[PDB]
Amino acid sequence: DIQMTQSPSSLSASVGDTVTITCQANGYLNWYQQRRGKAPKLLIYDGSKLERGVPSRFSGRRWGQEYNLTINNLQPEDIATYFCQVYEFVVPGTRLDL
Amino acid sequence: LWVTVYYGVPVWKDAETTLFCASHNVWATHACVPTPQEIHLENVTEEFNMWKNNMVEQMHTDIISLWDQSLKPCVKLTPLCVTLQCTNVTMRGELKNCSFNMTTELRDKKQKVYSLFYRLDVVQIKEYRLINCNTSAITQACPKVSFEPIPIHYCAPAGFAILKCKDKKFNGTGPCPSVSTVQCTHGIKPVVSTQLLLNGSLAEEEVMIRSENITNNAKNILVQFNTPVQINCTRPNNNTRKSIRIGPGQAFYATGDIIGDIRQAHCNVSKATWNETLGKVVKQLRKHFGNNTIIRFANSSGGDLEVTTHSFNCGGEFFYCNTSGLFNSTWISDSITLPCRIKQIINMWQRIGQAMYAPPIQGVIRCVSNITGLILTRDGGTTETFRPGGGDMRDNWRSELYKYKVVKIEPLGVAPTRCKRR
Amino acid sequence: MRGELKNCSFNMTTELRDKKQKVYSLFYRLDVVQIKE
Amino acid sequence: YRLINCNTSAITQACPKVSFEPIPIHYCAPAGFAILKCKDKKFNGTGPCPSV
Amino acid sequence: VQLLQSGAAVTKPGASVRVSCEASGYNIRDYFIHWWRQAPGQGLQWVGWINPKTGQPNNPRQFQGRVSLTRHASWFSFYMDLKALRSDDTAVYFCARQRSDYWDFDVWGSGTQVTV
Amino acid sequence: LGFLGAAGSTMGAASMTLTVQARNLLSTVWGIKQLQARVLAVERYLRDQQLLGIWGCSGKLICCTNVPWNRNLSEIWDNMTWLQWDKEISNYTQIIYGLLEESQNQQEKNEQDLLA
Amino acid sequence: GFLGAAGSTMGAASMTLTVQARNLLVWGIKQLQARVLAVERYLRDQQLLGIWGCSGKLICCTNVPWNSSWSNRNLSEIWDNMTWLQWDKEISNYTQIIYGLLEESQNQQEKNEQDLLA
Amino acid sequence: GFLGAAGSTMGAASMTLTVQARNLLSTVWGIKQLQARVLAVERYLRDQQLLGIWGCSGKLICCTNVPWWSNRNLSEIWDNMTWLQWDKEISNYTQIIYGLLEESQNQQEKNEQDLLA
Ligand SMILES: *[C@@H]1O[C@H](CO)[C@@H](O[C@@H]2O[C@H](CO)[C@@H](O)[C@H](O)[C@H]2NC(C)=O)[C@H](O)[C@H]1NC(C)=O
Ligand SMILES: *[C@@H]1O[C@H](CO)[C@@H](O[C@@H]2O[C@H](CO)[C@@H](O)[C@H](O)[C@H]2NC(C)=O)[C@H](O)[C@H]1NC(C)=O
Ligand SMILES: *[C@@H]1O[C@H](CO)[C@@H](O[C@@H]2O[C@H](CO)[C@@H](O)[C@H](O)[C@H]2NC(C)=O)[C@H](O)[C@H]1NC(C)=O
Ligand SMILES: *[C@@H]1O[C@H](CO)[C@@H](O[C@@H]2O[C@H](CO)[C@@H](O)[C@H](O)[C@H]2NC(C)=O)[C@H](O)[C@H]1NC(C)=O
Ligand SMILES: *[C@@H]1O[C@H](CO)[C@@H](O[C@@H]2O[C@H](CO)[C@@H](O)[C@H](O)[C@H]2NC(C)=O)[C@H](O)[C@H]1NC(C)=O
Ligand SMILES: *[C@@H]1O[C@H](CO)[C@@H](O)[C@H](O)[C@H]1NC(C)=O
Ligand SMILES: *[C@@H]1O[C@H](CO)[C@@H](O)[C@H](O)[C@H]1NC(C)=O
Ligand SMILES: *[C@@H]1O[C@H](CO)[C@@H](O)[C@H](O)[C@H]1NC(C)=O
Ligand SMILES: *[C@@H]1O[C@H](CO)[C@@H](O)[C@H](O)[C@H]1NC(C)=O
Ligand SMILES: *[C@@H]1O[C@H](CO)[C@@H](O)[C@H](O)[C@H]1NC(C)=O
Ligand SMILES: *[C@@H]1O[C@H](CO)[C@@H](O)[C@H](O)[C@H]1NC(C)=O
Ligand SMILES: *[C@@H]1O[C@H](CO)[C@@H](O)[C@H](O)[C@H]1NC(C)=O
Ligand SMILES: *[C@@H]1O[C@H](CO)[C@@H](O)[C@H](O)[C@H]1NC(C)=O
Ligand SMILES: *[C@@H]1O[C@H](CO)[C@@H](O)[C@H](O)[C@H]1NC(C)=O
Repeated sequence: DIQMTQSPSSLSASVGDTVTITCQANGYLNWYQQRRGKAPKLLIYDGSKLERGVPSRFSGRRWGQEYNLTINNLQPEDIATYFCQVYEFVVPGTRLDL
Repeated sequence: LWVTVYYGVPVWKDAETTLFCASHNVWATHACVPTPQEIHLENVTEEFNMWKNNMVEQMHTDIISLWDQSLKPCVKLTPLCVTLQCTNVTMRGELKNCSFNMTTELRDKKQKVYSLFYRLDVVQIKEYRLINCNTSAITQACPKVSFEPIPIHYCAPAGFAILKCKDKKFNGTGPCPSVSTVQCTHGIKPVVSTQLLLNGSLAEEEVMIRSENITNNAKNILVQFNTPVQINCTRPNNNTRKSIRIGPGQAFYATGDIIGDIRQAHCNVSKATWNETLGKVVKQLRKHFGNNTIIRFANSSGGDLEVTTHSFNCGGEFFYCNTSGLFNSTWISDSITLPCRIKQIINMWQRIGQAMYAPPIQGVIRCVSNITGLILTRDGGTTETFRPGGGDMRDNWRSELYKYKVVKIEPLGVAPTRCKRR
Repeated sequence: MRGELKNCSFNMTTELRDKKQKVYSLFYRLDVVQIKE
Repeated sequence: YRLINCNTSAITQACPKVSFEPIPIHYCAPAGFAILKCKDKKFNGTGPCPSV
Repeated sequence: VQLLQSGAAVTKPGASVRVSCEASGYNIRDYFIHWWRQAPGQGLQWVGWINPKTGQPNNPRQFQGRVSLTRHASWFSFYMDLKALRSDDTAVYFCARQRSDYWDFDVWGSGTQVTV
Repeated sequence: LGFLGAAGSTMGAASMTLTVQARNLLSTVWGIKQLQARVLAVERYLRDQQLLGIWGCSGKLICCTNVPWNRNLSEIWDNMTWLQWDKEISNYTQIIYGLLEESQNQQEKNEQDLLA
Repeated sequence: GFLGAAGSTMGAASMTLTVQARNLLVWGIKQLQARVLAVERYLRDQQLLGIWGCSGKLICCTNVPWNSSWSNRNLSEIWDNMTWLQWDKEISNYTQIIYGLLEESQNQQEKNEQDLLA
Repeated sequence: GFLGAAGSTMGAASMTLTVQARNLLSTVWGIKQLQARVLAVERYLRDQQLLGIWGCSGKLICCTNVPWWSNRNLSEIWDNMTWLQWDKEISNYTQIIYGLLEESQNQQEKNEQDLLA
């Protein structure tokens, strides 16, 4: 079927630093960002492509089964929950800290 | 060395063009050129993709155009949008007997007529009205034209070729070791069906399962049988037709009283043959999933009256048969009678603006046909449940046009050779 | 610019031939001609 | 009374702006074809024409 | 391309609730619509899709027999039903608009927060 | 043995059946759809014949030219087919056509005119 | 003029080929259909003429031997006495195999010979 | 490019015949394009047949037998005059030549070869 794993559960990153989170999954993978109390928004729709209107700092790279989400120049409003999804299945996301 | 030019070379490329017809009816026949030779190309392998084939969209729009063209010179039933007075006929409550005022050939006079209407064709506002009186305009189908399918061959223009795959174990995609060349396809009878494919083409080797990408549960699964499953459909009622003059040279055909008793229409299928075809289907489907998994079956979840029931046309009359008894089983590792309903106001091709009226047919209606495939939807979320689904008619044509593809012929080439021009 | 718009009511047909409805609309003074009717 | 054909057909007017007077019309053939003519004065309906 | 969702509602166990969800922005017949529900402090959970053209629903084994999806065209409002509720069915529901074979959702509703 | 019957055969064996391919090139709903095909086939045939005529090869299935060129002929004519040849050499065909149009034909016309 | 030498013999009708050669090229569809049909017929005839190695020539000689099985008459009589229409019916049966012989024997082998010896 | 040698002399405008030669072939809007396509095909075919009957098949420059109205010298004609001025000047004398080549000159030559072989 679909086997899926989210290793970076909790992360503590500073402002302006670059961090990556690893999602392992089978099939097309999507990266979503959901602020607390708000509906999720589409960041990366195929795992390596970017969405219109999203900041250029967000990007992704796929190496084998592994997928990585990379960002640079973290903003105060850039700390929120981020999760990877494949078809119907989704795993709870990773919450960063200031 | 010196370059040279050859004008005849076997070379082809992928391109899309207009395909013409070779062979009254709703699909205009005898307007097609009367119609062979088939060439086997050896030591050639080519890739076929039936899920992006262009020959399906063209035939879909051609059949839609033929339907619209054939419904043009027929009678318009605009004076029939009127408040009916319906009463019960004494399959209880299915039929109604409705009387209403209608115009006559004189502009300043009226008449009072009556007709027998099915329950599925009327809604309430004792006063009834037709279903389409608020969304669509209804036109009557001319009795001269016949709805019976007739085979149609699709042929490519000059300079163009049609390549077909002769591989027995071929799935939806991938290279085909055995290729061949024709310029006209086989007869493809246009049949409309939502859950079970009728009067189709069988598979020589075995049951075959094809989907665009089986991991996605939003894609339908097409099953092709290797042996037919005979089905017998009948409407026991004996009907009588009437004529009503609704204007200068305009007639509306209404139903008279039923002669004899009133009985339900139905269809019969064999139990043992279906219980073996289901086993073969379960095995070929278990190929893809784990061997420990168990395969369920269930009837449709919901939707329209066209996708919840197997809908078809039986000799000019429209049937909506309930197939809940066929798809109720679980597989781990006498005959079946299917009740049916009949409707006369027909809105098809998934349009919400143009209706059609089918005139009643007098006599007893009988059809004997084969079942040569299924269209399923697997539920997503160690057991898998597969429920019948349809409603989109492009799958019906993909079931037939998976072998063929159309290619441009490019005959110019510049090869090296050891000679010079004097 | 008083008199350049007029509220006009009339009888219109319905989905059913038996009965009709009474409707209204705002027209301009250039699109109506006397026959206040 | 009533019109003769209100039970069989519908009437369309003959549209006075047009005229019914016949005027000569030729019938000419495409390229690659020809029209043969028979100039026999005493010519029967069918048969050879010695003056084509 | 905006999806409007109805307000929140509170109900007792063993009742029925309706959550209307309307699309006015685009050509609606060409795209599926999915429903997702999330519990507080947990990831999303798939509930199923509905085909606008034919109305064919799809639901997982857990939800089948309890939830029915329906659409009502106009000359497009999508609904949802829950026949039998329970203590653990308190969640938030989102409408999503599938637009490609990648199952990528680019439009979401405001959401309805239902308590039991 | 027939139309496109040497598709898999080697170029040397395929060059002997030029005529069978060359012969089949020329020859309400489905009333205009046939006319479109009828015009299109004639247009394509005329375009190919014009291209042959410009190069001085009119009415010749096996022409010789005056444009000079690895890829030894022994491996090309004995071990490959026309399709792989096309896939390999389709990149340079535009420059070869451009050279053939004027490098060797209009010149030949000039020398022939000035000779007499 | 057009078809003027229809009654004349084969010898005297061979000097007037150009007259027929240069005349081969509702109310809105009946003109378009004719205009496309003439082009199609002309292109088909010219293609068959060209693929025998006779393109561009009204009178071309061919190296296909002629046996007496198809027909046998004296050369003095054929070109002096009888008409083209009379000859059309006599040899109409065997035209297809003659065309088939002209297809490959006339030009194709000679084309390969010219390719090798150039 | 196309028609670029218009102002140039007939001497320098006769070296670019090919670039002009290529561009001969190249529901309201669905009927105004089919007419154009058929008209272009017909005109090209008529010109090709006219070339072919005279003995010029697939040749942009020919030489033919008939003798040669004009009194200008060859250097004068090919030195300063352009093609369009020549066409406008001699539009009257074309019809005499057109029938002269196809009727006799080629038709004779098509026979002696048959007589010779
Ligand atoms: C079908 O879905 C699968 C899984 O969702 C897709 O997976 C691809 O499988 C191929 C097989 O070799 C891999 O090369 C790709 O890298 C996979 N894609 C990803 C994103 O991992 C597949 O693309 C889908 N389509 C088809 C035609 O199989
Ligand atoms: C599929 O089969 C089920 C069998 O349970 C049908 O469910 C019944 O439908 C009837 C029809 O009104 C109801 O009266 C029953 O209460 C239903 N039973 C249950 C347990 O819900 C269902 O209708 C069938 N679906 C279709 C499309 O035919
Ligand atoms: C599928 O094929 C069967 C078999 O030909 C069709 O049944 C025929 O229907 C016509 C029209 O009523 C009758 O005249 C024939 O006698 C029938 N055949 C037989 C063998 O009795 C049927 O109409 C086809 N289409 C379907 C079932 O949709
Ligand atoms: C389609 O057929 C099924 C099977 O007969 C119908 O389900 C039955 O409906 C009757 C009517 O109340 C019940 O008495 C049976 O108990 C149902 N069967 C089962 C297994 O529960 C179904 O209703 C039919 N579809 C429609 C629309 O009526
Ligand atoms: C335009 O005129 C119409 C006709 O009088 C007005 O509509 C009526 O208003 C009265 C007053 O409430 C109602 O009792 C009627 O039922 C209305 N009739 C219809 C057909 O709507 C309308 O209010 C006027 N509008 C303006 C802007 O003056
Ligand atoms: C239908 O109703 C009309 C009017 O009451 C009546 O004349 C007619 O006999 C009825 N038909 C049947 C079959 O009951
Ligand atoms: C038909 O017209 C009559 C007279 O207007 C009316 O009484 C009757 O209700 C109408 N409808 C019927 C007879 O169904
Ligand atoms: C049904 O299948 C049988 C067996 O293959 C065949 O003889 C018969 O002609 C088929 N009927 C139709 C309508 O195709
Ligand atoms: C269908 O089967 C039932 C029971 O076996 C039988 O009574 C009925 O006559 C059959 N109908 C047809 C059309 O075969
Ligand atoms: C269907 O009808 C045919 C012909 O009467 C009969 O041979 C066959 O047994 C029938 N099948 C069923 C399932 O009733
Ligand atoms: C509106 O109509 C009334 C009707 O008599 C008229 O008296 C009045 O002057 C009009 N208002 C204008 C013209 O502004
Ligand atoms: C509309 O119809 C009613 C009666 O049916 C009539 O009295 C009135 O004059 C008509 N015109 C209107 C309301 O403008
Ligand atoms: C037409 O009437 C039916 C029955 O009252 C209703 O279900 C349907 O929604 C109506 N159509 C529209 C476009 O409102
Ligand atoms: C235009 O005429 C001048 C004067 O002789 C000449 O130098 C120039 O080359 C001409 N231009 C073209 C494009 O022929």
